[PDB]
Amino acid sequence: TFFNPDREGWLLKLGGGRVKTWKRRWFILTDNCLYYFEYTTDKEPRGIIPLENLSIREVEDPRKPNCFELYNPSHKGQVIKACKTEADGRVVEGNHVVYRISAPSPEEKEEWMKSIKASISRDPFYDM
Repeated sequence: TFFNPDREGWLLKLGGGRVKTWKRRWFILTDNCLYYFEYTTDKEPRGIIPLENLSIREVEDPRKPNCFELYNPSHKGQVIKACKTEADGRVVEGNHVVYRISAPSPEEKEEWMKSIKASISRDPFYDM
């Protein structure tokens, strides 16, 4: 799956739960999904966030620079389809309405946003 990726790189991801903490993950954009790994050479992704139907927007954050958000525009407060692993082996659906992401630089933010937008638009099943 991870052959011929559209982009890879480090991003920070804000965790979707009650306290919410930032975690540094290695992301791979491929097959119109964002896969993320704890460490770059990990065999198994920690999660997958399919991009189909999603949109992207810039946001400003109090603590993290170079941020954007993925969200589902079709319905407000709609949960984003996604899946992750837990250390005990559970494979669970995500519970995010938004994914806030911080890129390592303004340049990388622009590159990631452009790559994500292009991937969403190339999907032949986009907006259906």
